[PDB]
Amino acid sequence: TNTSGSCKGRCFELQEVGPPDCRCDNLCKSYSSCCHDFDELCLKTARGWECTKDRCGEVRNEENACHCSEDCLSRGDCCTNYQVVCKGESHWVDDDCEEIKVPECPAGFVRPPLIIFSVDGFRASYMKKGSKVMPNIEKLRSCGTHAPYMRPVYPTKTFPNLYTLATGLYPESHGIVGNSMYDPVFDASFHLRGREKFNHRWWGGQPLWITATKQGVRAGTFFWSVSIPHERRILTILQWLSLPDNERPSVYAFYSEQPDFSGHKYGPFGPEMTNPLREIDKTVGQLMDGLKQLRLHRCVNVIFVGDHGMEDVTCDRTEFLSNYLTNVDDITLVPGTLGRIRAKSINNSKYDPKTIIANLTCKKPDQHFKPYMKQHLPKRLHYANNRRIEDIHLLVDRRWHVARKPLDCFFQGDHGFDNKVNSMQTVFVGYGPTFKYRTKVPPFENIELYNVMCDLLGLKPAPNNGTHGSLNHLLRTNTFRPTMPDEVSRPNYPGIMYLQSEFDLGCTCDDKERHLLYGRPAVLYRTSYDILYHTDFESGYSEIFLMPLWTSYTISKQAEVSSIPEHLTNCVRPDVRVSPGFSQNCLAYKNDKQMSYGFLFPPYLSSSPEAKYDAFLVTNMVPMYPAFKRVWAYFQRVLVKKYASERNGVNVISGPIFDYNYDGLRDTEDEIKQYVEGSSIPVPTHYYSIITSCLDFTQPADKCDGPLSVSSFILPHRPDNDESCNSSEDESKWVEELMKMHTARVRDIEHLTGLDFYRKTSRSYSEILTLKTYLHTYE
Ligand SMILES: *[C@@H]1O[C@H](CO)[C@@H](O[C@@H]2O[C@H](CO)[C@@H](O[C@@H]3O[C@H](CO[C@H]4O[C@H](CO[C@H]5O[C@H](CO)[C@@H](O)[C@H](O)[C@@H]5O[C@H]5O[C@H](CO)[C@@H](O)[C@H](O)[C@@H]5O)[C@@H](O)[C@H](O[C@H]5O[C@H](CO)[C@@H](O)[C@H](O)[C@@H]5O[C@H]5O[C@H](CO)[C@@H](O)[C@H](O)[C@@H]5O)[C@@H]4O)[C@@H](O)[C@H](O[C@H]4O[C@H](CO)[C@@H](O)[C@H](O)[C@@H]4O)[C@@H]3O)[C@H](O)[C@H]2NC(C)=O)[C@H](O)[C@H]1NC(C)=O
Ligand SMILES: CC(=O)N1CCc2nc(NC3Cc4ccccc4C3)ncc2C1
Ligand SMILES: *[C@@H]1O[C@H](CO)[C@@H](O)[C@H](O)[C@H]1NC(C)=O
Ligand SMILES: [Cl-]
Ligand SMILES: [Zn+2]
Ligand SMILES: [Zn+2]
Ligand SMILES: [Zn+2]
Repeated sequence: TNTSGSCKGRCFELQEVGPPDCRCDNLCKSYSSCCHDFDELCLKTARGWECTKDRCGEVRNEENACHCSEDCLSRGDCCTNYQVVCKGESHWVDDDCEEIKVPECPAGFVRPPLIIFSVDGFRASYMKKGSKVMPNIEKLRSCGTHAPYMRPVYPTKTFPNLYTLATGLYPESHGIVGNSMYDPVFDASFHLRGREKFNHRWWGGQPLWITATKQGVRAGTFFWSVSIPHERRILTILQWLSLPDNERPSVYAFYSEQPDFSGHKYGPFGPEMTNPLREIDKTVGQLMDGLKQLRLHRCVNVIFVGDHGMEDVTCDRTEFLSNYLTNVDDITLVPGTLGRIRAKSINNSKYDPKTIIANLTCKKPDQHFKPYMKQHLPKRLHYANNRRIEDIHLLVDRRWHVARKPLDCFFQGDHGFDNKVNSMQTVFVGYGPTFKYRTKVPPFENIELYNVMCDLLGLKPAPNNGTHGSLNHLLRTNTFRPTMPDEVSRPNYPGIMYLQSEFDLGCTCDDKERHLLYGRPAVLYRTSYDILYHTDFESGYSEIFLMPLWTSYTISKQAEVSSIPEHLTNCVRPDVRVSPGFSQNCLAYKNDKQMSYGFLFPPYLSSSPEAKYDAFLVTNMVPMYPAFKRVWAYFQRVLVKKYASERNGVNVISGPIFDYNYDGLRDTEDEIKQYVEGSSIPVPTHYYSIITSCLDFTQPADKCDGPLSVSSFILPHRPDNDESCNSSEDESKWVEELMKMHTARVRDIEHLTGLDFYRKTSRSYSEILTLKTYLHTYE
């Protein structure tokens, strides 16, 4: 810890120095390890950040913050407006857009550098609403590649999102699950302010700067000390870009605390928000003028990205737990835009999580939060598989806060809500030689950017949650060539091999090209399964799970909906293609006083009364709680036809999911913790459906030319409907709302089932990857 060393010729050095030697890098202040003369040498402020006519051609002065002398360009330390003020050049923003067909890099550069320009709390709508006061940002957006919005991860907080951006991982995977955290194993607490956040034990996965370095690509600093002004951060980046070939980094990051800091105080659209936006734009202009005078403005790839948005949240819109609970002082609450509940540690044996959940469940007619046990949270959130995530979670309504008591105005804005909320959406602009020219791309999730960033730098990405190749349509070149995964298990195609009389399943029945549009799903794990054909549907029957892994069927715009005849209500027929030993039985359901069953292919949509008998095959049967049957029957009887009629037919792929450890991955048979009473029949934790049709709705789903359109859900298989506060009413008043909350990507279903969809289409694989990452938000 020898502070007696000097920073002379070491200001913002890139090589990290360990003890005893003192540091001169930007993180030295944060770790309290700077050399005595760091602030004096490295953080000059004299005469500001802009050149003036009088300073042009000046004699170099060490005291100045930046220089206006003739040697400044070669030294890489001019003020960013030098050539404009002194050499009569124009500002980058005043030039017309010229396509960058190839990188125009100075000799010596191996690849175009990447500059990640990150802005905190920069909401998607600021692009259009603030465009008139942001001309530099408007030029980047209009002449580069932009998305109308980028979806952040849940929680829509800073640390979980910036760390997702760096790693391509969900917060539950990288460990930064919140701005405030408590690890029970460490018995320590992570906070926005404190020295505990500096410990490396909290930060999982592999961030971009580590990915780069491990592959021999030099990485600049991503985290900046708060005391370093934005102008100095920009000048430091430009100085590093002026270094010799063998020392020059290829990846850089800038960070701005704004517009977030002002957003919290004045709300997202507070009149006070114009100044911070003008400021961020001025900083962009400085970077761009700075790159132009270094002849790098047509060589560097720039990413303008946000971490989350900002909502209108006041203290009048606060919900108090003291209005629901008796023991509010006996609980710890992570409050605000989300809620995480923990018991207070000492002499609190009467603490019951079930009582806290029951007392927070549908108590006020206009209640502005909903409690959940973390494993019951919508799967799309990926917010469960981490010990730092408390079991009790409160999903708070947009514009609302949760607090313990009136004890605990100042703020007009906040963020942290569900990542599907409009106000939480952020920005994405890609500008440079590798991005497309004047191109708009569809919205995407920030988990996807890490792979793009690796691709832009020629790196092999570490394993992450992005879908590599899903964002190829953003790039002019340097595209990753994705390949479909190899199918592990081949299917069996059984014929009639069993006699009806061989089946003693305790079942009774008064029975005396079109449906698989995109090829069969590929099974990517080792298992035994049969493909079963029928007039109205096709399935992939699992011998181990004793039910289909998938069921595929097409419903045309004009399909007729029929009812289950009175005499077929309890009909279950044996399937002569599957062994009685590899079949389910009715006696297990009769003996399970809490479990009933349902069917994957809906009997309501049979093409004829004769065809309807196939829907009652024991091989189309799945276990279902009576409460869930209310949801499933309404989906099958009413909603599938509604979608077919609205989308000009639909192709449906339904099936079970098993995720007992809530890690978002397919369970192995040993991970299943519930079976139908005294049977080998596993109980699914969820049920899915993938509903596909033609993007061009003038074309029927079964005769589609061009892109596809999809919507999917992962419904929780619950023994009650406590999640839905109106569940006592008719299903037409609550089932659809439930389903919209549990909307999913095809990719989320793929991880949970070990299946690979859309293997046989007329579309490019890159386009199919984009389709698999699509989330239908209803927002
Ligand atoms: C989102 O994408 C994620 C990434 O792919 C998916 O998460 C992965 O899931 C799998 C399966 O669950 C899991 O695999 C297991 O790994 C076990 C060992 O785990 C430790 O090591 C890995 C790898 O470390 C390497 O990488 C890191 C940087 O990322 C580096 O620091 C290491 O030094 C090491 O380097 C080597 O690789 C890198 C490239 O990655 C090279 O650059 C380098 O040169 C080296 O070659 C770590 O990632 C794990 O990290 C977890 O734990 C630490 C400490 O607690 C946390 O800080 C960290 O945040 C992370 O925590 C999260 O995951 C754990 C589970 O791992 C959760 O419990 C937790 O709640 C968090 O969610 C570990 O330190 C291995 O034993 C195991 O083996 C089993 O299966 C095999 C069959 O293959 C059997 O033979 C065995 O008997 C075992 O049963 C298995 O391979 C990955 O570890 C996990 N990765 C991460 C980052 O979480 C995720 O599923 C996906 N999400 C969805 C929904 O799809
Ligand atoms: C002052 C303040 O609120 N914080 C929290 C976030 C932060 N982030 C960065 N760099 C970021 C980290 C990162 C991660 C990915 C991509 C770009 C960047 C720049 N630097 C400092 C700070 C400090
Ligand atoms: C739950 O509500 C009941 C009835 O209002 C009350 O008796 C009980 O103490 C409450 N429990 C908690 C833990 O808040
Ligand atoms: Cl938090
Ligand atoms: Zn933030
Ligand atoms: Zn904030
Ligand atoms: Zn699992």
